[PDB]
Amino acid sequence: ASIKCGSRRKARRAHFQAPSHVRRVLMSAPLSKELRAKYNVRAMPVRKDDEVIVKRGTFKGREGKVTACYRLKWVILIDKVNREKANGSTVAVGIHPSNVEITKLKLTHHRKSILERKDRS
Amino acid sequence: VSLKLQARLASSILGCGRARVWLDPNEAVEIQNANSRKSVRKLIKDGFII
Amino acid sequence: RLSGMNHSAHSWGTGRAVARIPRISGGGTSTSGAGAFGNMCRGGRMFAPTKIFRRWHRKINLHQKRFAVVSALAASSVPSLVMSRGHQIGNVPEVPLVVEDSIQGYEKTKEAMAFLKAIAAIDDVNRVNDSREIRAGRGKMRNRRYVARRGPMLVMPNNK
Amino acid sequence: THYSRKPQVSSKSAKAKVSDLRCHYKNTFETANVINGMPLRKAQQLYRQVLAKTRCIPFKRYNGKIGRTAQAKEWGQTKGRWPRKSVVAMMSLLKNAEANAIEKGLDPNQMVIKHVQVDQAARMRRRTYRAHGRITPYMCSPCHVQLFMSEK
Amino acid sequence: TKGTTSMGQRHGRTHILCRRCGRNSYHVQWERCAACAYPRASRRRYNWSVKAIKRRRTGTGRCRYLKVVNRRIANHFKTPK
RNA sequence: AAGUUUGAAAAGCACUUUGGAAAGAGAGUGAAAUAGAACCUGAAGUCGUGACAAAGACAAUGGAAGUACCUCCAUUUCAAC
RNA sequence: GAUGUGGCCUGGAGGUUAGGACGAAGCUUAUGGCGUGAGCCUAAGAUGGACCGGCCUCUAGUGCAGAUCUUGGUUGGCGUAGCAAAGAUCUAACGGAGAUAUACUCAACAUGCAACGUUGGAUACUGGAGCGGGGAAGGAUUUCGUGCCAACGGCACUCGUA
RNA sequence: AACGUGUCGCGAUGGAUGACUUGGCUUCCUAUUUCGUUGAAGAACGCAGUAAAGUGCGAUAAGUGGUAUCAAUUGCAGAAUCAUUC
Ligand SMILES: NC[C@@H]1O[C@H](O[C@H]2[C@@H](O)[C@H](O[C@@H]3[C@@H](O)[C@H](N)C[C@H](N)[C@H]3O[C@H]3O[C@H](CO)[C@@H](O)[C@H](O)[C@H]3N)O[C@@H]2CO)[C@H](N)[C@@H](O)[C@@H]1O
Ligand SMILES: [K+]
Ligand SMILES: [K+]
Ligand SMILES: [K+]
Ligand SMILES: [K+]
Ligand SMILES: [K+]
Ligand SMILES: [K+]
Ligand SMILES: [K+]
Ligand SMILES: [K+]
Ligand SMILES: [Mg+2]
Ligand SMILES: [Mg+2]
Ligand SMILES: [Mg+2]
Ligand SMILES: [Mg+2]
Ligand SMILES: [Mg+2]
Ligand SMILES: [Mg+2]
Ligand SMILES: [Mg+2]
Ligand SMILES: [Mg+2]
Ligand SMILES: [Mg+2]
Ligand SMILES: [Mg+2]
Ligand SMILES: [Mg+2]
Ligand SMILES: [Mg+2]
Ligand SMILES: [Mg+2]
Ligand SMILES: [Mg+2]
Ligand SMILES: [Mg+2]
Ligand SMILES: [Mg+2]
Ligand SMILES: [Mg+2]
Ligand SMILES: [Mg+2]
Ligand SMILES: [Mg+2]
Ligand SMILES: [Mg+2]
Ligand SMILES: [Mg+2]
Ligand SMILES: [Mg+2]
Ligand SMILES: [Mg+2]
Ligand SMILES: [Mg+2]
Ligand SMILES: [Mg+2]
Ligand SMILES: [Mg+2]
Ligand SMILES: [Mg+2]
Ligand SMILES: [Mg+2]
Ligand SMILES: [Mg+2]
Ligand SMILES: [Mg+2]
Ligand code: NA
Ligand code: NA
Ligand code: NA
Ligand SMILES: [Zn+2]
Repeated sequence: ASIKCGSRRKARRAHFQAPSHVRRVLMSAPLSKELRAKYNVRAMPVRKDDEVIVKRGTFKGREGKVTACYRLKWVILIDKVNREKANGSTVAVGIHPSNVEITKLKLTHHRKSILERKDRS
Repeated sequence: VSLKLQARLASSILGCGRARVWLDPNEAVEIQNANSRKSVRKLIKDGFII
Repeated sequence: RLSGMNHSAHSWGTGRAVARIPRISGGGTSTSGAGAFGNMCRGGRMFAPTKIFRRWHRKINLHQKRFAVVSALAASSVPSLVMSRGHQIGNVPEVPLVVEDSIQGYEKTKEAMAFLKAIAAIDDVNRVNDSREIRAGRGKMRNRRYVARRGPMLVMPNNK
Repeated sequence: THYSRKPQVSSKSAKAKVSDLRCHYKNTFETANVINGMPLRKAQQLYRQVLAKTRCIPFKRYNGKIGRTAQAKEWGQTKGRWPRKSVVAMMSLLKNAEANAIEKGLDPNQMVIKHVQVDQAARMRRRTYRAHGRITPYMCSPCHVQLFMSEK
Repeated sequence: TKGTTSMGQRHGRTHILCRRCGRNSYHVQWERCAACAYPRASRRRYNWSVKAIKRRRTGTGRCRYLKVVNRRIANHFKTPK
């Protein structure tokens, strides 16, 4: 949302005080090479029920379905990306969306409108 | 176990001072169980508080 | 102008066994009775506070400016001076380096890079690229985060 | 408050410590130091005899203008006291150390104290009121105590 | 004597809460606030204490209506067609 | 007055054992726990501890020369060199 | 007191040349080397975890031992002075982690002390101008019950206007 | 002897230093840019399923409506719809 500018202070303040609707755009992930060719779009904002593969970090290579876009902790929650607590409970591990690649898009009418308007052809 | 509440309630009910209120050294459990003026009056009737 | 002096501070005098420095009035707070108004005092006014009417700019004689530009141009035609300044001009054909005017018709950066490689200015260009780094010190917290060397200067006959 | 020294044999040693004890540092310092080289049972017996006031704790460092007693002669001193608050705290620490030795499978009857360190913990602040409307500090000096013992 | 003993002679209040400003500066006997000069129509404001002025100035409170009217002015009093 | 500035992520220490509790001793998480919680780095001053050096009373410190003992320091040398 | 110093050092800028996850800054030293010196450099960290060095020029809120200097912390004095007006408490039982708490020897004393809340007794005090019962001013939940002992009630608490 | 002294290793106390900076300070610019008896600024009291402060709001009370946006908010809980608008 035109966050970058000549002032590092102003840019960082705008990023970390960005509203939720701006945080959605900031938390975008690249489309897979298959989806990129089909839609002619480079990246999309992640939303719940999208299928992603982790490309960077400890969980690299793990596939799963997005279960939450927390947007307050700048992380997305993936069902297959989790770990164990001390008491044996299973807790999801947050991942920054720019570290994953979207393999399948949860399609909605407005989602299709965004894909159509971002079509570069 | 503290019987301060029962001693205070007995003093008010009997209309006398704490020195005049006698709380049976035995039956402290029964006296401790009285938490209302109705229960304290029963203790007075039974002779546990004189 | 008001920084460090916006207090109703007065000295206690010499009767009390404390230094004769103005001190914050009142009570009930940590700053009550603390030293004030001093360049040595925490929360006090700095020595010789900076002013905006400092002489920031400078006049330079017009002929001296022209002399300096002329001298800089003459030094640019000496390959030993250019190399001493740090440029990689080992493969360039001639100094001064004069190229044809057709480069003004370039529309793609790819063509411009091809021209730079052909006339062997890419060595200086790569020198700048490899020198890009985060600036050391506080300047990176300011708006001067990235530093790099100076590469070649391409001089055009006009703004096109 | 980590241990400043390591036992010679870890599997034959037991460790115990307490932080911010809320006992006087100086009194606890004297109380704990006297058992540094003693067997665990002898240290426990001495503490019981200190509580019985038949034996005393020698005050070697923090003894400025304290009273004199004959019970300090066995330690080579003339000034000693009976700091019951420090003593009962130290006996609790010895019980924890003995429990650790028992848990590791060692025999408490053969455990010899090898390390005793008392440190000045963070101070707690209170105030006292003085003449001419002066307020003046009224400080509490807690201590850190750490020890370990090894099988002999 | 003056001092500690005389401190116990201080009974009652000179000032109570002010209806206009709520600063406990309303002189009971003179029926006027030492802080805001209520019930005089205008408030106290003195340039020898700019700090006092800026404590009480506009923007130190909610600006309940000023926020609304400033938005309307910025939008040129826009209204539906 | 006061930066909650732990960590990449709470994964914020399950469970065992001693203790009335606080906590201790184990065990775990983590690359790191001497990163354990208003927790990055952790100085100075002061203090505790183990080892060692000794030392009468010249208040102590200091200067210049040696010597005794020590030295996770440096450098040189090891064959007709 | 003057002046000089291809004299030393600090933050930032314009240039140039380098370093850093195989460890930057900072910090530590019986780590040595170099310099008459300001200081510089290496070594080690069983320190640290992301920046940063040299050289030319520019620039400034640029070098501390002490101003009864400022702020923060510490510290000997020191377990010291003391915690002494308002007389005074004792006893048993119950309650409580607050015990009757023990290597060997050994019957119990000489090896778990001290201090408590409640009830019943005992002794005494206040002595109606009251450590009696109600109000104003002032305070504003301190009132009541249950739970609770970290901090606070300058000793203590299992008690409390906590 | 013991106190005490000195050194080294390891700990405690104590939060300097470095790195970090959504803050301050200072200098420029843009304009259908200047409150109120049509009750302002300021003050007070309230409003959340859970809510002390702060923020937002005013018994329509952490908000109603409209437009745009296009799958959340998030400590827990609750929740028709999983969505052309409703
Ligand atoms: N050894 C004598 C003293 O050493 C002191 O300095 C010592 C310490 O400051 C310094 O720091 C040591 C470090 O060396 C050693 N390798 C690791 C240790 N963690 C550090 O110690 C530090 O951390 C620990 C806890 O981690 C703290 O307990 C301790 O107070 C702190 N100084 O090691 C130094 C020893 O060489 C003083 N400079 C000085 O008063 C005196 O010379
Ligand atoms: K002065
Ligand atoms: K000050
Ligand atoms: K009026
Ligand atoms: K003023
Ligand atoms: K001097
Ligand atoms: K002292
Ligand atoms: K009442
Ligand atoms: K207390
Ligand atoms: Mg200032
Ligand atoms: Mg730096
Ligand atoms: Mg005396
Ligand atoms: Mg004495
Ligand atoms: Mg006093
Ligand atoms: Mg007074
Ligand atoms: Mg007077
Ligand atoms: Mg009067
Ligand atoms: Mg009057
Ligand atoms: Mg009147
Ligand atoms: Mg560390
Ligand atoms: Mg010797
Ligand atoms: Mg010598
Ligand atoms: Mg500066
Ligand atoms: Mg040293
Ligand atoms: Mg200065
Ligand atoms: Mg200094
Ligand atoms: Mg005394
Ligand atoms: Mg006395
Ligand atoms: Mg007396
Ligand atoms: Mg006295
Ligand atoms: Mg016994
Ligand atoms: Mg007993
Ligand atoms: Mg009498
Ligand atoms: Mg009376
Ligand atoms: Mg009460
Ligand atoms: Mg007390
Ligand atoms: Mg609230
Ligand atoms: Mg209404
Ligand atoms: Mg919608
Ligand atoms: Na990324
Ligand atoms: Na230190
Ligand atoms: Na030491
Ligand atoms: Zn007023």
